[PDB]
Amino acid sequence: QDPTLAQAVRATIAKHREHLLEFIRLDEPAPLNAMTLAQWSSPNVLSSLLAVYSDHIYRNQPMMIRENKPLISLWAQWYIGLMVPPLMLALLTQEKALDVSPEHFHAEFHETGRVACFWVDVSEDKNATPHSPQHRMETLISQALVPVVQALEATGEINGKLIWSNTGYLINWYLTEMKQLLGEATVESLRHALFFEKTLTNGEDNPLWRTVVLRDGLLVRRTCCQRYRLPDVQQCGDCTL
Ligand code: FES
Repeated sequence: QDPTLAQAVRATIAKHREHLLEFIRLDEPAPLNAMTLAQWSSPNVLSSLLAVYSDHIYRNQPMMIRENKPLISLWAQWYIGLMVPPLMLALLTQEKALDVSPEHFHAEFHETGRVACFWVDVSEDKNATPHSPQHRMETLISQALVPVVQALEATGEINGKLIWSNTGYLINWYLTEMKQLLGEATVESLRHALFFEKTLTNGEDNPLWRTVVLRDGLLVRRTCCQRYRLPDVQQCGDCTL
C-alpha cells in the first residue's frame, strides 16, 4: 500500500529535519482551542491573543509604554517562523504538493498568546504539484502568507513591509540551511526569483523583493525585526544595527 500525502510529508521531515515535527501535526485531530486564520484573525479574537502576548512580554514592566509594532512583529515571527520551515521542506522535496490554503491549518496558541503548534488536514494541491520550486514558493506566498500579513495589517498597528521583511530573512535563512539538501541550482534560482525580482511570475508584486540584499557577496537582511525594542527580548545576532 502507498503512503498518504500526510505520511509522505511526515516521513520526509523525520528523514531530513526531524526537529520540525515538534510544531506541526499531519492528519491528526486539532484540539478544541485551535483556530484557523479565519477564526483567529477576527478582530475581537486577534485583539485578545495580542493582549495576552503583550502582558507576557511586558509582564515585568507594567508602567512602560508599550510599542504594538515590535510586539506584533514578534508575534508574527512566531507564527510564520513555525509554519514556513516545514512547508518549504515539504514543497521543495516532495513530488506531490501539499495544500497550503490557510483553512487547512489549525493553529494551537501557546498560553502566552503566540502560536505553539500547527495541526494540518493534509490534502494534495493538484494544481501546484506540476509546479516548479519557484511557483510552489509563489503559491506559499500567495495563498498561505499574504492572508496572514493582511490579517495583522488590519489591526492598524503595523505595516506589512516589516512582516514581509522578517519573512524574507526567514526564508533565506532556511534555503542556506537547506542548501546541501536542495542543491546549488534550486537555491540560486529561488534566491534570485524571490529576492531580486520586483514581480511574481503572474505579474503582481513580489512582497519579498529586497527583503534581503547583497553586502560583501552574502545575503543579509535589509530591515530589522525591531524585537530589541521590547523589554527582556534580545537583539538578533544578525541585526541590521
Ligand atoms: S533583526 Fe532582530 S533585533 Fe534587529
